Amino acid sequence: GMLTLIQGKKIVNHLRSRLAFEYNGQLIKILSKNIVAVGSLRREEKMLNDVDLLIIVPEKKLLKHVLPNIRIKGLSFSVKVCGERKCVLFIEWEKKTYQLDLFTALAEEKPYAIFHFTGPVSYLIRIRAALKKKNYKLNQYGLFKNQTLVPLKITTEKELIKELGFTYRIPKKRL
DNA sequence: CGTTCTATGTGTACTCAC
DNA sequence: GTGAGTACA
DNA sequence: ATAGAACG
Ligand SMILES: Nc1nc2c(ncn2[C@H]2C[C@H](O)[C@@H](COP(=O)(O)OP(=O)(O)OP(=O)(O)O)O2)c(=O)[nH]1
Ligand SMILES: [Mn+2]
Ligand SMILES: [Mn+2]
Repeated sequence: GMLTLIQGKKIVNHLRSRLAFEYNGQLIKILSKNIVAVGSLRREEKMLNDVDLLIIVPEKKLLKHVLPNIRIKGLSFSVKVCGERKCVLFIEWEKKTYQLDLFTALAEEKPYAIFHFTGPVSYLIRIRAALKKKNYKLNQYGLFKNQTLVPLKITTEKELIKELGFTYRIPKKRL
């Protein structure tokens, strides 16, 4: 069920105004500023296996509800797997079935989440390997030295990459 | 000593014993 | 409930 | 990125 970069962007553009979740009866819309395209789509690969969306949820209490009660106005989908942090959907788009992957992160995690979910995997592996040799650990939630969050005065992914000590490259060029 | 090749990470969701 | 183990972000 | 191993 493969698709083009253009089809990818069409769908993401369509979902951007339509994602919401049920929170104890009421239907809360997810805001565009908290929807970030990730994976191969953000890396502008000509062909994609799926669409990967990162949702930034504004508080920890809400994690229990967003993905497990995710809603998409006017589009039929089925749920393959679903937990608080990762959700996989099969959506119907123009009489065709496409795979939509949803992930979640808290605001304090945004740049780590983006850095992780942008990929590619081989780039994650090598960046992390390097940090391990200097006794740091990195993941989707933060940077670490001996079980402790390194507080970093940074907001964007670019700021994080440069803080970590690596060449910043646009997603297309990461490898 | 230099060139080149190779290997490498960290966490989530689900299922199935006991 | 906990923990082993697979599949896979 | 980086470091070890095989090769020159
Ligand atoms: N596949 C995979 N992805 C990971 C892993 N760790 C972090 N990720 C992140 C980086 C990936 O780009 C992102 C989405 O995974 P996908 O498997 O959808 O791959 P991606 O979109 O790069 O390419 P594709 O979907 O294959 O066109 O999740 C991992 O171990 N495996
Ligand atoms: Mn993908
Ligand atoms: Mn994916």
